[PDB]
Amino acid sequence: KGEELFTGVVPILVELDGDVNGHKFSVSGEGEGDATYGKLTLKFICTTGKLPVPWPTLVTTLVQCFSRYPDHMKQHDFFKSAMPEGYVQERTISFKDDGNYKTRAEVKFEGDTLVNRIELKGIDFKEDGNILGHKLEYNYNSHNVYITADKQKNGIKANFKIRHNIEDGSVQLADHYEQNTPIGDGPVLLPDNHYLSTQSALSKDPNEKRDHMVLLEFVTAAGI
Ligand SMILES: [Mg+2]
Repeated sequence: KGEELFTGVVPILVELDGDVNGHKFSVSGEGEGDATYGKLTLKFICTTGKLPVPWPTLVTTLVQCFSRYPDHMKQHDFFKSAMPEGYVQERTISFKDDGNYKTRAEVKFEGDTLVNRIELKGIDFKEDGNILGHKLEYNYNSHNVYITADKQKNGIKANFKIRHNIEDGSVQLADHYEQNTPIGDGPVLLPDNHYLSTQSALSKDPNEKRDHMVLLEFVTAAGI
């Protein structure tokens, strides 16, 4: 079914257009995914200059179809079942004591490449907060993404809390509320409650002078 499109390495393109408090920026990413291992390897570049928010705050927005679903849980993989026509992911990301991002992403194949096209709008950020003040460490904690079915919208929802490390030892919470809805009208898999366990490693390309992020991520379904 759509899962058949993910048995090997798949090239990935990510394109993001953003506006946070009137700071306009764009990000382009390239890399590949291998759902057999739940593995993503991507490099993202800010093509407009300096990124006006910290890179870690964009990780969740910057392809859950690459999650490794164990064989015994394959009937719960909504993301691949929506392919190749794709799905639309919408999120509200609420930064505790600060502003919010609202995002819309279309995830679909363009020929044999998996594309994630994103619009991000951020409002009500504090000039001197952890986000616009760039007070977040360049690292990333492991988290669970809790998925539930939304049968009346033929899709899924997700809820989860990201904890961003602040440079003083504290934590910036980012509450995520997510909806995913198929683009096509073929049948999709509507899962039982489960989660995705995600681990992410952020690094820099030593030969790259543009503002950028190298990401290695592993995503594995569990909870059934
Ligand atoms: Mg207002």
